[PDB]
Amino acid sequence: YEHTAVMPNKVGIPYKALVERPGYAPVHLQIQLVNTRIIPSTNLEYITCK
Amino acid sequence: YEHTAVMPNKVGIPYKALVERPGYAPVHLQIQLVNTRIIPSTNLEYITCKYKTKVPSPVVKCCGATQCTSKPHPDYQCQVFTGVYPFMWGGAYCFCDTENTQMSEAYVERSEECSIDHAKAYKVHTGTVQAMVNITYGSVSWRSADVYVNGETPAKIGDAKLIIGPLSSAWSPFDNKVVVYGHEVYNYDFPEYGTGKAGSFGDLQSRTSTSNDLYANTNLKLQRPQAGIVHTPFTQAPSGFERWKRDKGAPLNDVAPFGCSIALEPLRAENCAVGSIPISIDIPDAAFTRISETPTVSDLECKITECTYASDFGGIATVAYKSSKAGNCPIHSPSGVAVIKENDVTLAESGSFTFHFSTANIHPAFKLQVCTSAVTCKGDCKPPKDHIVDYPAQHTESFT
Repeated sequence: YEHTAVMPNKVGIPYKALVERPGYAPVHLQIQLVNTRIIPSTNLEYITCK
Repeated sequence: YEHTAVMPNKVGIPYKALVERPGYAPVHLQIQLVNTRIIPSTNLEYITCKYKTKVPSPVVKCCGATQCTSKPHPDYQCQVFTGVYPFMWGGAYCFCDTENTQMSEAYVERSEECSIDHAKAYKVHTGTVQAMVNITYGSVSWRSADVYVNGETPAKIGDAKLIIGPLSSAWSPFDNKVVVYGHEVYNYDFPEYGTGKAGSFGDLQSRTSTSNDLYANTNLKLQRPQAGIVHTPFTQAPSGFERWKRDKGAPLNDVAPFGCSIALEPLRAENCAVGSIPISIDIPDAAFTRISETPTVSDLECKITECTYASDFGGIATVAYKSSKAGNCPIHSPSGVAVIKENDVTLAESGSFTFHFSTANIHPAFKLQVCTSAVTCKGDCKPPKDHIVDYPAQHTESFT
């Protein structure tokens, strides 16, 4: 029942998929990607200022 | 109504057949062959074990020879020796220098471990297989009785008389020749009593533990003690019981075919799931319900709702029960396609009650006999995802 699901990247809205496990009662999802904060890999190269 | 039934040999799962006696209400079975312990015919041929060169203390004649004799001890190796000067606590003690004679003698004897830690050979014949068959029968709901396989033995334990086998699957997982060790059983071509080459298995070969006589081909060869000192060089192969514990073969409860387990107990080979057993029962007629007392269920309808194409009882199906009276109704699929968890279903006046089952064909077109009312529960099933746990309830694979 490991519910794979392709899923649109969009933040503020749930994605209420449905678990179709053969044998027991299905269960809904409610997957709301409340945030997509990224944090790339970076390097402080130099501060500048006046 | 003596319900003959061919029946697959497989241990841990009921076989809920249905008694179709013409005239009275049918009754379900629940035949679970909880065990298939075998206990072939055998013979204790010889215990073996590792020797112990329990040396008798050598003679030392100081000036002249001491001829040895071949005493009847097992593998009584004895060899006279001269040319010693035996240092014993005061330097030497025998005042001669070549006439100093030393007679070494050593025989083989069962270890103390031979009584307890010992391999054990057997000539193994076929014997007669057994089972603690539970039937939670009908409305009887219980009997857990030990039975046989030979096809005329009843066992009137409970109320039902039941005749089993003979099974068609005569594979004794034991070979003809077997060695046995504590619990690990080896279907080994042990050489024989009386012959075993030294170092090889059965260098010591005692009939039993008590048996003072034995066969000890250990290649025990005494050598002369060194440089005029008292001791007994015994040059000998460490036992073929020493090896056979760390250069052995694997156990039959780890290499057998067709699904068996083993015990150093009556020498059974439990739970050997193979083939079928022609089983036949004589039910007590008192346990029957007459036909005019169970509800007639016809004008019904059956349909799957979520069929699981699987082993565990994942298949389900509502049934639009259309009864006449209200009560119980034993159920079964006379086709072996579908195996059902429920033997019996309770009924109000023409309600509906789902049951559980399991199948192997994508389109399960199996009849369902709801207490003398047949119905096709046609439909379609879904494969599962999660297959790593013990053995199935389906056991009905065929062309699909």
